[PDB]
Amino acid sequence: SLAQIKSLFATRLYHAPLSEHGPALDPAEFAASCYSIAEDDDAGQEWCEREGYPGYTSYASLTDLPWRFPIFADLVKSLDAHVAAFAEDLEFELDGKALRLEDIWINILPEGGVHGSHIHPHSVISGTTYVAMPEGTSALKLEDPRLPFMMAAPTRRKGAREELRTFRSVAPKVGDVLLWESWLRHEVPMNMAEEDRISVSFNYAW
Amino acid sequence: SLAQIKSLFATRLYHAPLSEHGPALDPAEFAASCYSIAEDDDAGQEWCEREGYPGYTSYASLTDLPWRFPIFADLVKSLDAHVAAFAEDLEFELDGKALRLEDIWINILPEGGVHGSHIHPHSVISGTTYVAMPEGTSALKLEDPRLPFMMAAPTRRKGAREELRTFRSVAPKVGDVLLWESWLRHEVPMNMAEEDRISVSFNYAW
Amino acid sequence: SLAQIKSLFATRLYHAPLSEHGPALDPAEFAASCYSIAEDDDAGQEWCEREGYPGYTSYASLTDLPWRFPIFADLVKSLDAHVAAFAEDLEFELDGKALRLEDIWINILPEGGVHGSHIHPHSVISGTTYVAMPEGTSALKLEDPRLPFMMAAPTRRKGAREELRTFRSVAPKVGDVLLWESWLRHEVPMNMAEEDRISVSFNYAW
Amino acid sequence: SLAQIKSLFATRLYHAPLSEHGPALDPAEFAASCYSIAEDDDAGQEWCEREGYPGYTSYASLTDLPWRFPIFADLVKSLDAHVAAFAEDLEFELDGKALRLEDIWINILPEGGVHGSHIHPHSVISGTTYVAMPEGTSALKLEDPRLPFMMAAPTRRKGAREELRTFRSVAPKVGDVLLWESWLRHEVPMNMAEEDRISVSFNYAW
Ligand SMILES: [Fe+3]
Ligand SMILES: [Fe+3]
Ligand SMILES: [Fe+3]
Ligand SMILES: [Fe+3]
Repeated sequence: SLAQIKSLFATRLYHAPLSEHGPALDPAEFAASCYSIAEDDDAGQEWCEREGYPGYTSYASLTDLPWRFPIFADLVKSLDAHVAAFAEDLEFELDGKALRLEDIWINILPEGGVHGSHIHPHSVISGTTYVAMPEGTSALKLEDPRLPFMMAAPTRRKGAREELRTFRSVAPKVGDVLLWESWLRHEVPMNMAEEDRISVSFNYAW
Repeated sequence: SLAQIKSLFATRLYHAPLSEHGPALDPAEFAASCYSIAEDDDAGQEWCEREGYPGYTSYASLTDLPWRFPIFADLVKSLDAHVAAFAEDLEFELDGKALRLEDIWINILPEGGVHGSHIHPHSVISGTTYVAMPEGTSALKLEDPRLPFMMAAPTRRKGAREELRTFRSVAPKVGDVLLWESWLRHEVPMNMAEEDRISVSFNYAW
Repeated sequence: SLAQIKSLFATRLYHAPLSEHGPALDPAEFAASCYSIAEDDDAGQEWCEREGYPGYTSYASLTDLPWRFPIFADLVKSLDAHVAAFAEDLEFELDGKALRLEDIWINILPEGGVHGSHIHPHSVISGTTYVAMPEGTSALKLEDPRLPFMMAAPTRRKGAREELRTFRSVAPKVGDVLLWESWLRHEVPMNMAEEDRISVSFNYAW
Repeated sequence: SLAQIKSLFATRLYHAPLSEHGPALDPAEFAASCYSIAEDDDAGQEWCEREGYPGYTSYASLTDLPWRFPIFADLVKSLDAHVAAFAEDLEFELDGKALRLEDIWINILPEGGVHGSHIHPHSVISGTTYVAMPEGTSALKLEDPRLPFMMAAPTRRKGAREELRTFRSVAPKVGDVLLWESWLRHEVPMNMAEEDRISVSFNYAW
């Protein structure tokens, strides 16, 4: 035999321009629409304040964005195709049943805003597209799903083989879309800029 | 931006001939020694029968194999170097402190023997070298550590990108050594041959 | 001292007489039936041999036991109601959408048979009903979902107090049903009784 | 009905008055001290700003609080004994080898401060002592180690019954110590009181 060391059980991170598919979205219309919706949403504004929610999110107040706003139906038609390419990369056996949009929402993170580590319970693919970035810094940090199984293990060198690293930081530009499997833990670092960081996040189910 | 999909958080499986390092072991002496030890070990033989242990294991009866048997000290001197190469691949930050042998034991799996899925609690590297194989079939199956986080996810196609597969089966030859991180779940498929499958398994701590 | 130690995030295991729900089911007939169907099932017997599976499962060979065998349709009427009571205990938000049977199979574990550690991927509630239990005969043995998080911890003394143990064994009587959440790992230790341990296992999805 | 639902594999959370162990420690002096050390700690203040950390931790800047500040040496004498009582409850096999302090740090969380979800990698017992708690002020909130195993399950109604919840909030009083196993995920929700929430957090290893 020959000595071999093999990579197994790898997580895949998908990172593309939104414009890789689906109809075109105007970035100016895109940002302005996010703002116009958030400003008309008294109920979501109050829930954020009561719940101690760092930014604005539309998640508790608005459940039907693509029904109500052509630009959001347009967005979901791109996202649909991005999720299809990704389900393909991930080798999902879908039968006759594509992944479909379960939830979709706006975030507006002002300066000083942060979102603590979490997963999206009961979804298959989750993701975020970036509507306005600030335009440093990292906007997403993904944590190794095996981290809590690694308690007895030495910490790892922060070396140049990215597949061995324990956290992965992502620094998207406006227009980019990120996708991942929903069980993956992820955090959103503090907005250090004075301008808002606007993004749209979403869950796809099977 | 360019569309990219990246592999993250990968498990590494190390698979080498034992003879890749350390002093040479005679395979005939190696097998015969395993047998001679197991046959003199009344206490381990009785514990196996009482505990409903599929084969013979020396694990409960003999804690000091390398102290008692030059061939086992020889083996540990090879294994020491195999574990060093692997800790290097895994990018462990070890300070001034190499991984050292914690436990080491013989298994003799007769026809019809199987070992159910398990991990090795409280170790860093675990592994097995193969002393006598039978010489079909698969002797080790490794399970994706993320399997139980994948309950809502479609099953995956059994395709040709091994890093996306949910189980990995390993079919070693005599003389091979396998190593993995101890939190990784692994099972030993039934010995379908009539001859015993003899192996030596071990845990390294930090 | 005002020191309090609270228990949180406990895994629930449901245990009831089968007869508390559903049509009357005679245990002597029930045993007789499982033996009878397993005898005719050459496919099953052969897949078992081929796949190195100890004893005897119908899981690969036969797929609609409830529709074919009236006594399995009665069993399933009972399971539904047991499952519903468990979901009530858990207390899942079900809409008006009751969990339904997804698979059900017969196991016959002879003297010396073991069934290795495993979960039931992609199910919500999993469970077993006990058909013939020699003359003890092997427990179902449950494993702590947290075990792989525990690698840095010291070992726990079988401080029993069956709350602080890594595994939990159950010796059910004939006629009992056990249910658990499908992510919960479990095995069947070696049947050391001369007679067969017969059981029927199943999964429920939403 | 003879139906039983048993609780297994429960996570333990220890809660006691700090004063039940160790030298006397005055809470007014204790508060005064934490404020005082945090004020001098420009390094800490600056790392915080730089690293987008809300409020104020000493964890990056100061590394031997017990040796430098007598009141922290007294605190630690107390923690040792609290930890030992918890290890006794757990009941780890410790040899004659008591778990010892590995790190300890001051947190000061102002109005609007949050501390994101996280574990304490590579520790055995982790915990917090409460120093100034406005005028409620944020709970410590604990997350079910099993959450990522639960992706196929329905959502659970805040059926409280603080046994079946995915998170568990604690509102401790000034002078309380809380301890948990270091793999347990937890966060601090937004401090909504105008005044600072001061606490001291620590890890113990074997
Ligand atoms: Fe998220
Ligand atoms: Fe093993
Ligand atoms: Fe099972
Ligand atoms: Fe903490």
